[PDB]
Amino acid sequence: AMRQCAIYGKGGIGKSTTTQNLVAALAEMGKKVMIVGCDPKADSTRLILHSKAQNTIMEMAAEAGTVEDLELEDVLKAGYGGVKCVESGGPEPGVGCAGRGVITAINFLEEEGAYEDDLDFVFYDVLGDVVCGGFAMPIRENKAQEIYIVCSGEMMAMYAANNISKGIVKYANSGSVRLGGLICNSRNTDREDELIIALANKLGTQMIHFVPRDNVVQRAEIRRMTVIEYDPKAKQADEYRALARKVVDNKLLVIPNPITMDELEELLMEFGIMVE
Amino acid sequence: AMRQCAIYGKGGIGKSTTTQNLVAALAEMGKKVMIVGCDPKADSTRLILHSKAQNTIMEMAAEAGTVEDLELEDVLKAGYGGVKCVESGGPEPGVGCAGRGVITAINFLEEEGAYEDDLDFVFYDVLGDVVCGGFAMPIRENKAQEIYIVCSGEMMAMYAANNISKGIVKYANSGSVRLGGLICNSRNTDREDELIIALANKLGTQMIHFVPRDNVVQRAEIRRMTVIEYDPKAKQADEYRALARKVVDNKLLVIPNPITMDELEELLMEFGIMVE
Ligand SMILES: Nc1ncnc2c1ncn2[C@@H]1O[C@H](COP(=O)(O)OP(=O)(O)O)[C@@H](O)[C@H]1O
Ligand SMILES: Nc1ncnc2c1ncn2[C@@H]1O[C@H](COP(=O)(O)OP(=O)(O)O)[C@@H](O)[C@H]1O
Ligand SMILES: [Mg+2]
Ligand SMILES: [Mg+2]
Repeated sequence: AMRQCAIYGKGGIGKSTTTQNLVAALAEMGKKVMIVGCDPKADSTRLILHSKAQNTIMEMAAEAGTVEDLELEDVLKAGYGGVKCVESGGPEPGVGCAGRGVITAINFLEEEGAYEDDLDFVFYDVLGDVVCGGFAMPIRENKAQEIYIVCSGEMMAMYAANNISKGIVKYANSGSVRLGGLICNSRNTDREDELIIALANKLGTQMIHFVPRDNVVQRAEIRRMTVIEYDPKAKQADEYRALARKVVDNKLLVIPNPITMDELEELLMEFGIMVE
Repeated sequence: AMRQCAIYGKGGIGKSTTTQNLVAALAEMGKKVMIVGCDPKADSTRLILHSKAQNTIMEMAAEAGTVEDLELEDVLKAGYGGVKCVESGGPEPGVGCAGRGVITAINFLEEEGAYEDDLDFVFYDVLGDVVCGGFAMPIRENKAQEIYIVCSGEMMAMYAANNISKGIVKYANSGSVRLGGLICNSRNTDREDELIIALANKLGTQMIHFVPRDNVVQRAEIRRMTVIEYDPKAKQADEYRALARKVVDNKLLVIPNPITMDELEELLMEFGIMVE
């Protein structure tokens, strides 16, 4: 068995930092993991690979001729802890559908046998500001059974979590895509943990971990590493280890209950976020 | 003549707050303005209308039968300062292309004569996290000649500005869509103004205004108003008046020079943003 997990959330919320650090912690534990980057920014694997980024399947297929001319062994790259990494890529801005590369990439990985029995986890790192095209494909086509949404007390981030939840509900009649939890990536605001707990309860899920804001992240990323590798003794490293443990142990996978904008605004008002 | 302007930027960066306040300031000056919401969040006009939000063209067309059964006089709503407001709407998450409603809305407004000679400005408030489908249509189809990108010292916000700039370049062979400036919506970080000035210079544009972070925004929005209407004497009101004046006076409209990720990272390093 392997658990197929997707990390969604609005742009800049911390998807790639959280995913790569969570996955590093999983590898530290002895799990075999593959990360599939599904965001056109295409830097979802650089902290595992110690790299600027990673050349994308779309780029490599164009240089090879067709995606069929690509070999999996040429595409997947292994970094920290043996974690395997691939990037989908996507068309340039203003050219065709921004998510088109996700479809190409996931189909290529499936056809070429990338989902080997020995894997314990696959994590897709997916752009979540729109839920359509290739960005909806992991949900629509039943590729990621466990969705974890990174958010924060920011209204836009909670709105994005609600939108992603609506996409999960839309496809609940087939497949088995479920909401696994919210991950609060802290903005250092008061009662933010309570706010995301309350949001999760309304959606029917849980807040699986509160990730503190910690500058060690920036120092590790300047050096192209996860915090796990950069400073295994850092407090923030233990935070990512706690998140990884709870993901491993998680058994709550639900069809969520999306909320109204009135309910979102009520949450914000309640927890005094809108704080000096 | 009327100037057609579009405000782009990543989600949550301040597009709708900046646009509605800038437009309120323009109306305060005696300009006639229409705001066209091109973001599925569909709350781009609520501060002008004193409202929860506004029912969208997609919603209204569905209740009427077809978009042809809609009357412009039933769709456009006027609020503060006589500013006219409309929302595109869009499909629900996981259903079809998130930008499809923008195309329907802009074509409807054009066909039904919404662009009356008496208008001085039209502002489109456009989702900018992907540059495709209906979200690219104001650039691709030459609807907004002046693009202003709201950003901040956040790497994701500068990345979005660069992506939008690439879309402008892609369509520069026809039409007249140009980059008019960057608007820095402050995150209260050190040297942020200098950083966005430097980014603008690299792109070939300017930073037309630095908008401070000010809690008066939240207090005005709780009451469904712009700061301009809520507290005309607020310092932040004068900030939006300064932004509006500079937009009125702006004559620099360029085909931008998108930069590499290396250059973006260099900017971040230079201005010590990555600050305690
Ligand atoms: N917990 C954290 N503490 C400090 N900085 C963080 C944290 N999480 C994310 N960041 C920073 O926020 C920025 C965006 O995070 P990233 O994971 O790239 O977002 P996304 O992938 O959702 O667009 C990065 O500069 C990263 O260093
Ligand atoms: N200059 C500012 N000072 C204080 N709060 C701001 C400022 N600009 C935006 N905000 C707040 O940031 C949030 C997002 O702004 P909004 O304009 O809705 O973003 P977008 O339309 O780009 O998604 C809102 O809660 C708004 O009150
Ligand atoms: Mg990312
Ligand atoms: Mg908005």
